[PDB]
Amino acid sequence: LLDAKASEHAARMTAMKNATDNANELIRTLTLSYNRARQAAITQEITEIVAGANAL
Amino acid sequence: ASLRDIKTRINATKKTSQITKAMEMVSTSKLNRAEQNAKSFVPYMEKIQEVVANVA
Amino acid sequence: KGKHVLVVYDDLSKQAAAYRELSLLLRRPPGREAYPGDIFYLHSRLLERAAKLSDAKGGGSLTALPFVETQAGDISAYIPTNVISITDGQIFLQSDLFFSGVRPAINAGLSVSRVGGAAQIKAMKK
Repeated sequence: LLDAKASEHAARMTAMKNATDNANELIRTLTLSYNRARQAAITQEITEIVAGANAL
Repeated sequence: ASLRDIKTRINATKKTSQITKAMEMVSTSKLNRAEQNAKSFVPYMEKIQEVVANVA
Repeated sequence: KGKHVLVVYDDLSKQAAAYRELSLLLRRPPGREAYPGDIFYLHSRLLERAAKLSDAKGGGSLTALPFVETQAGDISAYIPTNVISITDGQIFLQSDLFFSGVRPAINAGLSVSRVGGAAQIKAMKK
């Protein structure tokens, strides 16, 4: 049972390591998408204001 | 999708990464303490297995 | 005349699109998302005409059930916010609930009804 507990703790430690790595990869990919999203939003805002201003 | 969806997903991933890292940091101490507990019984096991191996 | 009417408007979003078309073709100054400055005035004027008349006036009533369509769940667009602010309550339908076998797909969490409790028989209230 003692070596069983040691194996259980080691398995938890390695699994949490892997989970953290995967979470950080998801975070970087999602931020990389966030950048283009907010950039397009800014362009829409500026274009919508300026095209309305131009014609009138 | 929208900045709302992207930031919500990023926040969920952030929270999950926090939880996983906390679990890992908990598990490291458990591994070390399990090892130093397993170190304790070794002479007792050696003694009993010595006696049984003698009588074997 | 003392009767009761149930009025259903199928797409206030489409109505607002038509009014935006007219406003732009008449060269009126545009607001956010090219919508005219008085789209909220239009919708408020339309929706504030549902009422529950007093027994002095006959006791009649007229209830309205407007519909607003959202793009991929964005409830924060101009027309959705305008209509959400006006009405007494909202019922939210979601594709996540709809395809998971939960139909009708009312999200009971987000949905609200301020009048509720005075519109329910005592047995249902209990």
